[PDB]
Amino acid sequence: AAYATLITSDAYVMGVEALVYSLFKARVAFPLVVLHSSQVTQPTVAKLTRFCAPFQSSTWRISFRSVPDIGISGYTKLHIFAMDDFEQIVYIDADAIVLQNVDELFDRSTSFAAAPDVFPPDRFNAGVLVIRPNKQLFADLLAKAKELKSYDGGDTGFLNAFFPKWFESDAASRLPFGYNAQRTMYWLVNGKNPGYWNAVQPLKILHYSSNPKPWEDKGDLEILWWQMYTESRCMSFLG
Amino acid sequence: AAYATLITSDAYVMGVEALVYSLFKARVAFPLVVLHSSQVTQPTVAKLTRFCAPFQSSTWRISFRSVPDIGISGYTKLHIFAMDDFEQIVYIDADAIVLQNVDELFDRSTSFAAAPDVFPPDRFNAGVLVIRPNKQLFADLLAKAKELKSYDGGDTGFLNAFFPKWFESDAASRLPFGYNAQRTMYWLVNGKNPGYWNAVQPLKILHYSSNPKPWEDKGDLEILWWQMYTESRCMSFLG
Ligand SMILES: O=c1ccn([C@@H]2O[C@H](COP(=O)(O)OP(=O)(O)O)[C@@H](O)[C@H]2O)c(=O)[nH]1
Ligand SMILES: O=c1ccn([C@@H]2O[C@H](COP(=O)(O)OP(=O)(O)O)[C@@H](O)[C@H]2O)c(=O)[nH]1
Ligand SMILES: [Mn+2]
Ligand SMILES: [Mn+2]
Repeated sequence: AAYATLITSDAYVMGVEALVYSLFKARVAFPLVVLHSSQVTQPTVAKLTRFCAPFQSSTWRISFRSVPDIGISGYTKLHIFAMDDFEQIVYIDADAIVLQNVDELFDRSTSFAAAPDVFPPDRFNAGVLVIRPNKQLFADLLAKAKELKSYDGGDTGFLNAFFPKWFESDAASRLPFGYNAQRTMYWLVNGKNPGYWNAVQPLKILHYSSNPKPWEDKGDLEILWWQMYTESRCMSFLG
Repeated sequence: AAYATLITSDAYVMGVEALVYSLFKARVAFPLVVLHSSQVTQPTVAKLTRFCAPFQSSTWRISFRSVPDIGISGYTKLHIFAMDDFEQIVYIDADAIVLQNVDELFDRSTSFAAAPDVFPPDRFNAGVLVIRPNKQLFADLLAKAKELKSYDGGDTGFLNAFFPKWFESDAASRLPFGYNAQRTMYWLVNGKNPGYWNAVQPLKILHYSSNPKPWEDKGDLEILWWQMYTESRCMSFLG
């Protein structure tokens, strides 16, 4: 079993670094695979590898894997379904950070789990996925990628069209929102109804969905991201 | 089995009237019980009864029931759990309208079903409830009403505290969002991402949550409510 993340542009390297360090800080008991697509330049890969080196130990491995871009690079994330050298993958977007150990996600008996999106709340968000790789399912995703329209023009819309009965699936396949707590809800509710956000307990993964990404541009959640990132740079370079 | 709605203030009488007529227009095959609490004046009850009279027939009955207010009248809705002269109740807020026949809701084998709220999407909204009445459960709701805090200060917060594992429950107990399509999502997404709202298919019950209520004060959904209400007044008085 492994955690996996994805980088398809040099500009997201700071997101990966914050995520890597948040997993290190949470003492996760499974290795991490960083997928990087063709558009990520080799110097950025080398920089990322150097940043991760001080977090490597005999008890935690961070590995790197080249993957081809999957165009609509908008579908490159589908590569997690082909990683069948692993029985189970916990995939996390590079614009998320882990606040608490989430190793229990590997205890879910399902081939596919995701957390609900906020709009609408009976569809799922594709930023956190717990999957069991299967190369035949991967092939059919690739094939259907040229047929199924996506209501958000991205991988979330496409995956919901491919798994339209996710909402009806068992509890193992539907992650609580605390495993993919999207800052878009915080932005909307914090000023008037902050109690809606405080209801999300435990809050284990923060997802910095929508734009700009925190490294691209001072809300409370963005302060938290920079706290994680700057500590990561401090510990990687000085620790 | 029956549909049920609730009025706890004279000012919501226009909401009840739009809802009653939307159920009539959808040709629902089960009767409707209108709960009215003590604060609703007798003349308003009489007006409502006269408005409903032309929709009464040998094949559809609208009945009225006095219920005592349940204070925190904020918990008066809990009275649906005591209606054990019915095996099953589909409860709908008076600020909703039915756009399509929803008689299939009575085919769900569960004691309690609700649709997800938008914030957060792993809690439920209490505006549409499919329940099997049970006077012992009612007693425990009343008892716990003096103990469990509500994260929104209302019945939705309280019922989520009472049923905190709703998200983990079976598909029968978790209604698709189309059975409680809250206009708050439309307000937020229509301008920028209208495709999120169009994903809600079928859209069977529109819930005019938040304020002001349409009869209290010209968005697209509010135009739709007034279309339903004004046709209802036309057919009740002229049809
Ligand atoms: O320019 C990009 C866009 C996407 N990604 C990767 O694809 C994931 C999904 O994209 P994104 O998080 O920006 O979408 P959102 O969550 O805002 O819908 C990102 O987290 C990254 O892992 C990336 O590396 N560079
Ligand atoms: O002043 C009121 C408040 C509530 N209600 C009844 O209680 C339900 C729930 O209240 P409301 O719909 O206003 O709450 P919201 O959906 O906006 O959270 C209403 O639909 C009515 O059935 C009412 O009759 N008068
Ligand atoms: Mn993301
Ligand atoms: Mn309501």
